[PDB]
Amino acid sequence: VDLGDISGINASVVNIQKEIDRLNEVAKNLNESLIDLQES
Amino acid sequence: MDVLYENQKLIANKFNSAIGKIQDSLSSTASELGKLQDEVNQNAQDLNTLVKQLSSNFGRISSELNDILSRLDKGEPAKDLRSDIDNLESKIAGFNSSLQKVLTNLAQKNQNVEDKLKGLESRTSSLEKQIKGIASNFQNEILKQREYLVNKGSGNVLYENQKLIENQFNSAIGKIQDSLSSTKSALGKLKDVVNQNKQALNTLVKQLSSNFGAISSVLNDIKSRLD
Repeated sequence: VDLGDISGINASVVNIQKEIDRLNEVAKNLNESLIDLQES
Repeated sequence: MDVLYENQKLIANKFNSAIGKIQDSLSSTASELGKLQDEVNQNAQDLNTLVKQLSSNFGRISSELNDILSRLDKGEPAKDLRSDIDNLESKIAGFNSSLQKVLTNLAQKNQNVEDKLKGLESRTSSLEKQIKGIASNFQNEILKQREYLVNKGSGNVLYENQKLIENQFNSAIGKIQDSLSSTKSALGKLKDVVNQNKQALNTLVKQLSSNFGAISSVLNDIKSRLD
């Protein structure tokens, strides 16, 4: 009997830290887009 | 007093409020993405740890089955062979039973992540449509206000405020587009890994059933010979 090698099955990992970090940074950066008007 | 300034205050205050709601949505999306990243990677590590142990176990089962086959081919007493076969069959049965429980738990954890990811894709796509509409309305209103200042030039406060409103709107739209690209990139990478790992788990379930069927076929032939 030779059942093969079930080690051919592999789960991958993900890396989205760049995107998470950038979303948090843009959320903070939007504060610089708020409008502060001059008085007439 | 100055009706054009009143118009500017109205647009500025409405815009600032709208930016706050978008900020909150982005922070929420980032938190949910971080949770999904952690869960996907934990589930992947759990599957790879299980596959490594299973491969070791199947090698040993095959070796024991082949040792018994070789002893039948050589011709020994049936009593000792039957006892060794019964012990092997009980060992395989315990390995099978515990494995079924592990596979159920893994399938549930993987589906939980897949369901949460699909939900976040839906949520963020809905937010994208909403924000696009909000931004378009603001752009329309801002461009319309130009027509009331034709006779004004640099230095005039109203003209300066209109330039500021436009500049701040344009900077916000640029940041929102950056956030949208980052959200889409993250969701797509999560989707790819979740799909690959779902296929891996399904392949594992199928290959285990096939392997246990082959083991049973060989064991049943062995037992039929012991007479």
